[PDB]
Amino acid sequence: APTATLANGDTITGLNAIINEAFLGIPFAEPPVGNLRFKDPVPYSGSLDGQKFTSYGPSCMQQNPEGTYEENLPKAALDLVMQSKVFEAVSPSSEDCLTINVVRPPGTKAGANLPVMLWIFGGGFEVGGTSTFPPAQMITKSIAMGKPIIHVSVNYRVSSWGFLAGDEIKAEGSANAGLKDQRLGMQWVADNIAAFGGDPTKVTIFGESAGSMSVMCHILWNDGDNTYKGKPLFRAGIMQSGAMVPSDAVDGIYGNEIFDLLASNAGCGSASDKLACLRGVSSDTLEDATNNTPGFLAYSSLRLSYLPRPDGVNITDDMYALVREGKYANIPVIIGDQNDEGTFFGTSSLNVTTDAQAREYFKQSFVHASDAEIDTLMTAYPGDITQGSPFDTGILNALTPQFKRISAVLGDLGFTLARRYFLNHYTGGTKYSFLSKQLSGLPVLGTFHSNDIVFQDYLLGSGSLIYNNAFIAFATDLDPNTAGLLVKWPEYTSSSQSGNNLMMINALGLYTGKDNFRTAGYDALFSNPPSFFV
Ligand SMILES: *[C@@H]1O[C@H](CO)[C@@H](O[C@@H]2O[C@H](CO)[C@@H](O)[C@H](O)[C@H]2NC(C)=O)[C@H](O)[C@H]1NC(C)=O
Ligand SMILES: *[C@@H]1O[C@H](CO)[C@@H](O)[C@H](O)[C@H]1NC(C)=O
Ligand SMILES: [Ca+2]
Ligand SMILES: [Ca+2]
Repeated sequence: APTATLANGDTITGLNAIINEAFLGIPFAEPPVGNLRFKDPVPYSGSLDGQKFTSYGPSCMQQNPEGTYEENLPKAALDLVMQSKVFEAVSPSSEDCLTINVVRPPGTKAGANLPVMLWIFGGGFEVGGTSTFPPAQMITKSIAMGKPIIHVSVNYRVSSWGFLAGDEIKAEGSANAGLKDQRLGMQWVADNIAAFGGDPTKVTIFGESAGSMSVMCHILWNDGDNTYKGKPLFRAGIMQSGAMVPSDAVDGIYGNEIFDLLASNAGCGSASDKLACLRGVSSDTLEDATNNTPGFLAYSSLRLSYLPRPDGVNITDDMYALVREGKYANIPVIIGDQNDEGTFFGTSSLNVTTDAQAREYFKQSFVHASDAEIDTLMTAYPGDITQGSPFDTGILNALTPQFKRISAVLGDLGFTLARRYFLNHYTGGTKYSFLSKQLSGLPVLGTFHSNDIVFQDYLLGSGSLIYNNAFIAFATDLDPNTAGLLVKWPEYTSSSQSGNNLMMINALGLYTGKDNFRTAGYDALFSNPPSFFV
């Protein structure tokens, strides 16, 4: 019943879900299989005329979060689950996975010109799919608000399939394939969304964790030039936990190590051209080899095996420098964090129990940091258990004497203080920032990483006022304050500014605060950002 005629003349059919109309699994690129592996996506040439798009397609190949070259129980367990026929059935994945989904309010028609919210999922650049992020909650609230929006989500290649690095990848011009996938989908939106009822000039991009850092990368892409056919691809951005990626160049030390490890695992250790060898192995073999390189939950933790890296061509340099140098798109942005971003990742190093062990874990993780920098970091983030994350929990949550400490560091460097650095240097447009403490009191994890996804797509809570309401108002009017919340959200200018600059959330609701916590950590970390790159 729901119908749309694309830019090339094809007329497709969608599904009518009563509370919304959806067009799921629309292919936007040729399958990145065979020799197309690790390469830039090719725009989809083909006819969709007369086809129905009523279910999400498979996700791209997934990496075992507990993967590693070592052997252990968590690895063995997840693998057991991931290779199970019930899992293969409920959550299918494939290399042919580049599809896009368009969900809109019931009755939307071409020409409606509704603002568009483009969702980029986050799964540590190693797992993820669009099907696990139900848009219904957002769509319904927007209708109730009298501010209807269209929800679009794009699949992108993750892990080795989409973020392989090293000398060979660089020489070929194939760096950051997963990000290029997202870019192509954006171009697809520009060219086709009007047929669905969306306004291509009113696109807001947003994501959480890896999806949020993806949004940052898009603001920095092509030195800030975000146009396609003479027009900007998006007019605003919403970053839920995640800003710049602290990573070395694509042909740096770790990018090359991972490439070589993967090549050995796949049986390409002897190839004169390892890259062509990798395009030749079966997907089973490639999946196998990849699961034998560290996943984000393994001991390596946030020193990721696969993630966006400056290539000198589309991301021209160190991302912190691009932000200092003004090489970004000039757009209004909302960027925020969960109080305790690092607790879930801190669970990966629970065998680290003494200060000497913590120092070695940090040294091993930050190869560019000197001893003095490591010492400064360990002074800024002391052993004192009352000082770590879950923040403000006193002597509680002492899984080990270092857990709270390691959680404070990972959460700050990867997300929370990284955000402050961006905000203190970005002048491209109005800035709004939030900090959630909605789950204060939750044992072990606190207001943990990704809990926002629950209150944005699954359950209603005080946080939904921001994750749905405020975000809908921003995508519609470029000002979250049009949502009619009782607490006015103040513009953020600087972390040293006078007055409250953060929208805050607790179990009861909203209130405002200041972005002046852990200044000692900010300086330990960001005095010379590249000392802590991976
Ligand atoms: C905590 O566990 C990790 C994970 O096994 C240990 O690191 C590994 O140690 C083995 C055995 O020596 C090495 O072959 C691996 O290369 C290490 N893995 C990584 C990812 O580095 C680590 O030594 C343990 N830490 C403590 C403090 O005991
Ligand atoms: C990457 O950069 C090159 C060099 O400017 C440019 O021609 C190319 O169009 C860019 N790719 C994308 C996806 O923007
Ligand atoms: Ca090499
Ligand atoms: Ca500029």
